[PDB]
Amino acid sequence: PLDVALKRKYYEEVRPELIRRFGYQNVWEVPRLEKVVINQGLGEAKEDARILEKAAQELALITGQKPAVTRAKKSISNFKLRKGMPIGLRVTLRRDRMWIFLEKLLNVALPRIRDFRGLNPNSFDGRGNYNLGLREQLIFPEITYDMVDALRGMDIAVVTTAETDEEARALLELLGFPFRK
Amino acid sequence: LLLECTECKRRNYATEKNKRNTPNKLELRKYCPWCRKHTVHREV
Amino acid sequence: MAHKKGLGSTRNGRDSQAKRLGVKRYEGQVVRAGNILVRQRGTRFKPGKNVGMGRDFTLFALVDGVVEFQDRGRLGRYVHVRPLA
Amino acid sequence: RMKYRKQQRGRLKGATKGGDYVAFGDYGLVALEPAWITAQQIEAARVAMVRHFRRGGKIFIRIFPDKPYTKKPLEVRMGKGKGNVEGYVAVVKPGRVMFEVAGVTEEQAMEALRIAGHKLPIKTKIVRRDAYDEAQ
RNA sequence: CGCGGGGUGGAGCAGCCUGGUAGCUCGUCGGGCUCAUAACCCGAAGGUCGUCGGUUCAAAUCCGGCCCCCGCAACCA
RNA sequence: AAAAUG
RNA sequence: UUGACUGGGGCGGUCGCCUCCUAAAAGGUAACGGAGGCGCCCAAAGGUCCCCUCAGGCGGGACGGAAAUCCGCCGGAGAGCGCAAGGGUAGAAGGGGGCCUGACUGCGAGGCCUGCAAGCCGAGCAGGGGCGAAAGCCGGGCCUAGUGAACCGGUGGUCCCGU
RNA sequence: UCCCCCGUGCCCAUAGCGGCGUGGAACCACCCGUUCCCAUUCCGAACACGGAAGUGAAACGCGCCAGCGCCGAUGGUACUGGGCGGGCGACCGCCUGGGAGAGUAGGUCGGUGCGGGGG
Repeated sequence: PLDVALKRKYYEEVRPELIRRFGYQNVWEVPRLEKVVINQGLGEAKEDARILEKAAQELALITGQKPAVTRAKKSISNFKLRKGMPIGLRVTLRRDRMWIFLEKLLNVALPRIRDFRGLNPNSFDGRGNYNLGLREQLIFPEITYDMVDALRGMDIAVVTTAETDEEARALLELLGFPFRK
Repeated sequence: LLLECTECKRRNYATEKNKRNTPNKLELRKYCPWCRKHTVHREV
Repeated sequence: MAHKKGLGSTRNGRDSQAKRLGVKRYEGQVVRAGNILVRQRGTRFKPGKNVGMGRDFTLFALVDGVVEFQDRGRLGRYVHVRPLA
Repeated sequence: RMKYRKQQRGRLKGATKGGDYVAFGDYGLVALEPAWITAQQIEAARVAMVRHFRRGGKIFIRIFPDKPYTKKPLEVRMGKGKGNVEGYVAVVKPGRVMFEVAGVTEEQAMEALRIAGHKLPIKTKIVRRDAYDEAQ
């Protein structure tokens, strides 16, 4: 709860193999890691007393921070909800809180993800940093089955201080990021 | 609406203008009277 | 007679009255305080040394003196009053 | 086919734009007098152009109508004309190169344009090339 | 030339100035009754709302552009 | 004292 | 008593105000010339202090259009600025937040415009206030339309007059 | 005096974009932490405070490059105060002063006051 393996390992284990594998010089020219943004979209805040500040904190538990209720930037008549208010929850884990969450992700969630075979090595596709979305919200150790009253996963982004997806891809293949080659 | 503010317990007017249906009623706010300096001035 | 049958789809007779704008006091003109210097649409001329503008962007002198104009490109065009002796 | 229109007659001064140069094609048709050329005219020329040498080469019509020509219904006065009615036109100042041909013999080309000129309500002149350019 | 009324499932009429819900009768379709047809009975379907776009979160509905449809005026010499 | 045709 | 304009009159259209153009590079400028708005709206859409910066385009991302919400670059303004157009504007007039009510009272140098009478801007002084540590800013709203002399009355108020 | 750097103003793109190497002693930044001040519709990311271990990789500073951007003559015309001819007209032309816009040659990856810290 201050320092965790993933974090730990990253240093006394990942850095090296990387320094070598690729071949750097300044520890800062390295493939640091610094931001994870688990964000939800939900679907609405429409009729029938739709509070949905429920999955709000449901999300908090799975993470640590409180998400920010997101609001509409435009208005679309096509599918209801327009102009303002509405919802689109988001949260930003940095340092500590971040490391851990990932570590919890990469050792319990994904596993267990419905079926699972790996991850999409094309999701970076090149542009530094990654991305991915989970369908179920109950694929987390903290939350329960007798808890969730309705499925609603989301998507999480992650940021690399490196550029080439090559690098980025290595850094995560090392951090334990599985890959459906 | 053509509103004006009657300093409670005296005279004077400010001659404002509210928007009724558009959240109104109970208009009143610190204004400066002629009979010495400030009070609040109600509606009416 | 040999009459016709003309009519008017005229739906254009209209216009607002002129509001006469522009530099009212060009550079070099000695002016007293208050003399509005420029009547402008927007901020066509930014206020400079000893010059203030009000609600309608009308720029006017703040002291007694000569009017001086100035270009500042990316910054804009300014107008001000330089006092004297 | 656009924008807000039914515009002012306006006039044609010196032909400061009456005198370009064969841009594509090989030979050409430059205008000598200023005027408004009704689309009706352009086509009526172009057509006869192609039609002169059935299954021939390419025709380039650099001029292009866009000016709305209005006109009253046969009455008196009361607001601008119904306008258009007949249509649009292009403005040609003495010197502009209206049409230009290519991919054909001069005997065929030259004689082709000559006809066009009869269609246009102006006086024309025919040109070759090798002139202006931006080379060194 | 000008006014003003109107284009909505197959036919004939609502709904539009008071923007979000397309209503009625007839007929089309399925099932009954009858020896059978009608009639009668039960149950369904079916509409780019004339078109080319504009304003709006949203247009049968509000604003302009023509295309056919209908009426009223077009007088003094 | 009684609810069309083939 | 049953208006005027009017390429004769009638019929038709129009009648005040705002914005482009016509308008000929100061203003101003006609025509039954071209083309659109207004007869309202905000108790926050107003003060001030403190923060933030758009629209798009390109990838990457559970449901997910072709822009719902996220992440990453590029993007000086093409967004925004309540409603027409124009000018202005991110070195903010735009987006958000905290306290507020100067959408004050007495005044008003000096000008703009102008036949009149109207309309418009306005520093500064006084009083008693707001926001800011402060310098300071504050007499409504990015700005121009949203309006109507007098007479006759109506409601209040008050030093006045009252045969 | 002439270098280097931290604040700042001015000229307001010839200082821009994008490339290419360099700079850490100083400065500057990034960094080290979140106990206190104060912080983010959730994040000390940004604001902020306390520290200085490590770094010049980011960012900034300083140089070189012309591919993009920006600038840009001279000539020569268009147009034109004023004056003036020809032709029936449509239009054409001269005299006398002014004189672009495009395009060419070419220029440019800055210039410059003020105050500081260091050799």
